[PDB]
Amino acid sequence: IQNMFQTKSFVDRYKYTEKLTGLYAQTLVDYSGVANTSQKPLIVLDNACGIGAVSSVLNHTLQDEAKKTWKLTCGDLSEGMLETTKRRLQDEGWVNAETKIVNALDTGLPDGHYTHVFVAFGFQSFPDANAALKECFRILASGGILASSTWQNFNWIPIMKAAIETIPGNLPFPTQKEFIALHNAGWDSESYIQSELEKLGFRDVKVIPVPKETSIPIDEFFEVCMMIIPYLLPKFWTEEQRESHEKDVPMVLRQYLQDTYGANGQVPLEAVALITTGLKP
Ligand SMILES: Nc1ncnc2c1ncn2[C@@H]1O[C@H](CSCC[C@H](N)C(=O)O)[C@@H](O)[C@H]1O
Repeated sequence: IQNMFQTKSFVDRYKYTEKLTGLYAQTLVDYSGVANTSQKPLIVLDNACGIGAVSSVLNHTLQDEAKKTWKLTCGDLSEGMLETTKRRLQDEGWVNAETKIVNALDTGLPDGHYTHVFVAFGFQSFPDANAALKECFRILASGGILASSTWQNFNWIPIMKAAIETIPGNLPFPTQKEFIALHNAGWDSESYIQSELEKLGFRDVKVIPVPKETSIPIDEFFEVCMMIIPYLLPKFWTEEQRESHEKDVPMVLRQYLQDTYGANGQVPLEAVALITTGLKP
């Protein structure tokens, strides 16, 4: 049995999906205070780092003096994700950085080691977010900061649903709220997040909704859809529906996007992410 995040097909399209998660990488780094903090040296984990969105921002945002003494660990469960991150580390010239297989549910990392742990769009992807959150608390030093981003709303699932509705068969498709809660519910709620962090002993917890709007060419948006739809069909369609229609999804998506946004058009991306910070005493 495969994990979706470890398949080459998924990793290879993730650069298009990073156009969506990357909307909040600068937000998360800047809201964490890592560029202004009194903690020194910086010991940073990019947890569930993907292809390195947060790590890339950190390397472009932090002072040279701070990078002389910091250590950055880019952690992920997926060997394929880390292979891509490692190429980016080399290409962008990150300093004092390393990739490492890190299971967010059981990191193997030391108690009280990190000044900062970033979890950019990980908690709604982990099998159990609470276990991952407890690990974050364990591995942070006194005074350490957890900074996370999670989805509250976004328009791309509704766009895909509208495309799917142009197929005969009245085919099911998740709502945004269903999609974001497939693994862990609650991470679209400020009050849930605050309560969960506080129950573990985090203090000074802040949860801020941040709206973003941009646009992406239809051909790049198509790749995002193609990365996600195949993992939803076994859950939302019957076997007969898949036999009848799965092969038609690419054409339907192309046609919907061209018809709606233009043959050389741009898809509006609109989202709200919750940007959470908490302090370990
Ligand atoms: N148990 C686990 N431990 C660590 N990473 C995990 C994990 N389960 C899934 N992941 C990783 O979680 C990531 C979610 S996508 C987010 C990637 C990146 N932080 C960004 O902002 O773009 C993927 O890279 C996936 O491989």
